[PDB]
Amino acid sequence: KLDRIEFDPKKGTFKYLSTYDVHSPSELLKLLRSQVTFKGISCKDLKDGWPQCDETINQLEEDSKILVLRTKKDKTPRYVWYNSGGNLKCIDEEFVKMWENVQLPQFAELPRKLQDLGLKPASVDPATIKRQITNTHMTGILKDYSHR
Amino acid sequence: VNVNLSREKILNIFENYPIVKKAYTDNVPKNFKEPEFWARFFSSKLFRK
Amino acid sequence: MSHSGAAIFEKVSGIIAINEDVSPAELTWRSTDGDKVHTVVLSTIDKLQATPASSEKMMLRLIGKVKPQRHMFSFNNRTVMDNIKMTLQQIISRYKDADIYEEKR
Amino acid sequence: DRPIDDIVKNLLKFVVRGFYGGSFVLVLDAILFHSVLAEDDLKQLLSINKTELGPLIARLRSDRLISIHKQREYPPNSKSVERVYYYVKYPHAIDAIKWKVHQVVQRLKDDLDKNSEPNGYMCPICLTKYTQLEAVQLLNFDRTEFLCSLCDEPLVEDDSGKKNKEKQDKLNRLMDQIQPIIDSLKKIDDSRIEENTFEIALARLIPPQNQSHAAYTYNPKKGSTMFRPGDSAPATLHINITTASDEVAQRELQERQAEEKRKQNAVPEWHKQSTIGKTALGREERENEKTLNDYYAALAKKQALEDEFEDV
Ligand SMILES: [Zn+2]
Repeated sequence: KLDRIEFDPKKGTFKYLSTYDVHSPSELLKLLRSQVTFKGISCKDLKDGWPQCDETINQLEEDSKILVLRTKKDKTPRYVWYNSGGNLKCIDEEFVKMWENVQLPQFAELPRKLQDLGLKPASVDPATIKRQITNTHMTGILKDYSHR
Repeated sequence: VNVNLSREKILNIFENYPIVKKAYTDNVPKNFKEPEFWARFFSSKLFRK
Repeated sequence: MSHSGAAIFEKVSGIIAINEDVSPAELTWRSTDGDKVHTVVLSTIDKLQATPASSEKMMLRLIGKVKPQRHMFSFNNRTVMDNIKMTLQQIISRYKDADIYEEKR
Repeated sequence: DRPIDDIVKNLLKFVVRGFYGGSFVLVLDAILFHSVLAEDDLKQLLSINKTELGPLIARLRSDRLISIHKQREYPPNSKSVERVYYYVKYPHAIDAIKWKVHQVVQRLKDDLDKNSEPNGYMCPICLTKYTQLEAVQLLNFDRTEFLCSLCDEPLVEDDSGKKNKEKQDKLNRLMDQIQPIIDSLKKIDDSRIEENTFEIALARLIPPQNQSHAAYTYNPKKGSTMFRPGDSAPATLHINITTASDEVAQRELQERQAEEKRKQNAVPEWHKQSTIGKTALGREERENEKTLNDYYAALAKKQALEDEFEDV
């Protein structure tokens, strides 16, 4: 009667049904794609019913095929998501630091600064937005046809 | 807004246009009824073209 | 962006879609997790009730022709609600025309 | 929708995946997959604690890749609480990305230009840097070695003399690596993007959860003159088929209309006849057909919930 057990009438056998029936990187990749929401699939449940998951997940991470959330105590895969973007690692650490160093100016002044440098600004200053009698025996017969 | 149609006009449309007949014979009656087809046809861009 | 959108059915958030390819056109609503699915055949709908634009509430209800069946839906954005309403207006109007012709003949 | 929206999304996806860590991709991707997303829903989508979510949201907000919107909510069953929603304002993110890309490229170019200038000098003791002009006036009487002011000690030549090529390599790599961003921006400039708003973003909403507590609705307070910073941004056709019986019926209706039409101009009876002599005013074939059909048949055989609502 339980749902986590599968019956085999051919031999009359009970099998340990798993939440997700994935035993190959191809199956996992399509399962993540089929998700209608961004709720990652738990790796705790993924490991059950599948001998190795860390090895396969690590290879996909190197290939940039999926996004993996890893613990902080030690590198261990947790809830994963399908990678809809490009290569996960494409920027050298020396340039990430430079990006961190750069500080954006005040937003109200940023569009003006870009125009000074010749770059078209895709924004506007918020300050520029502007908010934007006789015969009373006919009590109600007379309809107001004032204009035509 | 109402538009009046007659069988003689219906035959004329098929004779003067084979595309309309092509989409009529293979659809009416299989999926829905004739009156919806003509209302569907008029609202479509095919009638405008 | 004129046949799909977010809607709340029976206090359950989900996606509401209009399927016109399959005749007759039917209104299908599915929960985000897929646990609950509701399908309504538009041919059975008699009237389309919608809340006034002057009220903060944004419900849209379809009533089926005969204890008549009643289906109520709630939306999030007025533009989405209006877009669905305009499309649904065309479907209900045509099916009403077919019913008049069918009974008339 | 529009092709440009995908281009903007792709630009954001590349920027977050390259210039930010791992958890940043998860947060922004979730807010890109869905429209305005409640903070509570975002936590459970990624299953990351509030403390861990803080650094990610804060940094993304600082770079203006994500916008915030706080509105008062009044649950029918609980006391009112302020809710926070996160979405993406494409003009803001594109504006921020464009400036940062220029700054990083400009900084390397300026740094590359700086490295081409003479090295300079420094004092090992006080660690005070001296330019060539400044070091010339501090040399000793014997004019053999430069002398420090604070320390009165010989100076040491500065480094960076061999980096003339290293910085050139650094600039070469970044331009090649950052190619997709410029290409995406070039297409973005060609088109025109419409600024996003909390209400506008809700049109594309994909509910995160089944029974999310946060109400994904924008009910602005009636006729409110208050303005907050950065919270403002720039028929049926019926057809009737007329048959022969209906055609004559329409003719009868048209004939009736014509008969009534003349009446409004018809002269009255008083007007017609001079009324002086009148009083004052005031105070069987079927059988024949069957035998024919039988006879012709023989010939062929021979020859052969109460709320206000309106009806839409
Ligand atoms: Zn010194």
